[PDB]
Amino acid sequence: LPPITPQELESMSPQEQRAALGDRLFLKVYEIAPELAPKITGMFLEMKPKEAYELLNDQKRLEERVTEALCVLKAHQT
Amino acid sequence: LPPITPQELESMSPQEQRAALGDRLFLKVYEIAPELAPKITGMFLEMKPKEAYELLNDQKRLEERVTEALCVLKAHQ
Amino acid sequence: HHMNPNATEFMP
Amino acid sequence: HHMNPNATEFMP
Repeated sequence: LPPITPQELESMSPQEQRAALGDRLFLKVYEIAPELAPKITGMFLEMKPKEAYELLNDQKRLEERVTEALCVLKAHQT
Repeated sequence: LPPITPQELESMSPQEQRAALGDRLFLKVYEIAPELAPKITGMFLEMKPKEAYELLNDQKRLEERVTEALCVLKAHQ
Repeated sequence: HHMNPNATEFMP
Repeated sequence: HHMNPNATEFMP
């Protein structure tokens, strides 16, 4: 999956943005947390599409956000 | 410490809010994690004041957030 | 704004 | 969403 350009993203509907961002976020999350990638991707997609798009272009910040999501999920079990 | 009312909180400066919310968050976090309470309270105080205030009146979600912060600190190792 | 553990899962 | 392990400690 080639990256989405900012021009493309603003030319898409809200639901098209979600599918394109979700697909590309899922692949990156799957490399870190393959089993929980669907749920963590769903958690990311609640953010504004500009913030979700930033994660695709900042691997350090994506990895931090995956850790944050796992910790939210771990705390939810308690 | 006595609790803050929402009317008081909205009438305080940002630094007045942080000190009032911090002192109260610290006491509650200290009962759960007395050693890491300064660090965890500092992590909490990066929230918006309305979000941090909601933790003071929701003990169950406060405990969840302490667990979350401990998890983040552990992953930082 | 805090991430939601009840969020709906995403399937590609 | 904020849970920053580098945050400054709060001392009362």
